[PDB]
Amino acid sequence: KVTTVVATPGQGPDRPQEVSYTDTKVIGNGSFGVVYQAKLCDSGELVAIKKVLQDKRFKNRELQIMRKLDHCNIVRLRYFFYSSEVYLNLVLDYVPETVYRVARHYSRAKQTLPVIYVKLYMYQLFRSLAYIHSFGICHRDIKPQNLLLDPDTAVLKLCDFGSAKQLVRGEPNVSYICSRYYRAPELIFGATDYTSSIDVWSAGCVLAELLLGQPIFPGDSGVDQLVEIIKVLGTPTREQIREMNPNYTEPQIKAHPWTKVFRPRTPPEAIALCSRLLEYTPTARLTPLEACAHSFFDELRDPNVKLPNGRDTPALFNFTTQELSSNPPLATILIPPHAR
Ligand SMILES: Cc1ccc([N+](=O)[O-])cc1S(=O)(=O)N(C)/N=C/c1cnc2ccc(Br)cn12
Ligand SMILES: [Cl-]
Repeated sequence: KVTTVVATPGQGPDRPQEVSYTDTKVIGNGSFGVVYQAKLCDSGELVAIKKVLQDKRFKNRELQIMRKLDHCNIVRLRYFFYSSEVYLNLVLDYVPETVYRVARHYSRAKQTLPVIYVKLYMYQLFRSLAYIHSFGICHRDIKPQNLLLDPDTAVLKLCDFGSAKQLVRGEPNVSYICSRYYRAPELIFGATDYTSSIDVWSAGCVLAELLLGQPIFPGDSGVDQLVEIIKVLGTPTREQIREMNPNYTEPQIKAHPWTKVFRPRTPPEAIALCSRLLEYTPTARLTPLEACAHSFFDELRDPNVKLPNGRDTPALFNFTTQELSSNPPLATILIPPHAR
């Protein structure tokens, strides 16, 4: 009925606090681990609790990554504790929806997700990426299930840092790492020297999916995932293949134009954004901050903009100087006059 634990706060120094929660039910049981929902006894606040098997031989990478992060578009680690063969327990802010589930309502209702929500959710995603990439943390599992929503406030929160890694040049990494559909072509090509731009490819695949109503590259297998990319982008050149994976040394299909991929209705600026994210050569793709400053998101910088339910937009321009470090002159576009 009532559970009490001695939990350590994610921020601050290691000063554990007795925490009591109740109304414990299982809301998720997957490869991510087991996830519960619960109500904190002092504030009545809803928390999600993520529980994974953790042997003491190594420090948990996800916990080490979570404790650094403090950002409004990322789910906050409130506390952590140990239980039970030993499990790590992350107590996290509860978020009631996901982009996966929302996109699916619209799709099964044969309805388009309104472009205003496409903008809000994707801007907030890119912002969360700029923040973590500024620390060299690549998420490596950007997909609709990991994008949590409050549908009343339109706030998006990136979650699950269980695949996340601080990438450092020279130290190679594994090529098979995202959800197939959202996997960057360099990864398919077996690059071990990849950058944070793999998250930007994944972001693009989410963007396109929200415009199309269905995944743009629904690969039948690990190998068919590339055949599906070839259909749209065309066959990558020798020059492009070298940039994705230099070791891959050595079939034509022509590029299908970007306008004709989407419905006639689709805003050109949305299309232009897809083309600057879903490039073959990783270094050509936009950075998360450049993406946030793309003209597709100009409506979010309009002073008059509101949500369809009547409320104001969430906090979109309260940038810290840490967030702006990668390209500070983008502040003159990212923070409009009315916000300064
Ligand atoms: C949807 C989802 C995405 C990621 C994880 N994960 O990394 O353990 C779990 C789940 S889930 O247990 O299937 N579930 C529906 N999650 C609900 C939930 C609600 N609020 C939060 C907040 C953080 C995490 Br993690 C999960 N949630
Ligand atoms: Cl102490």
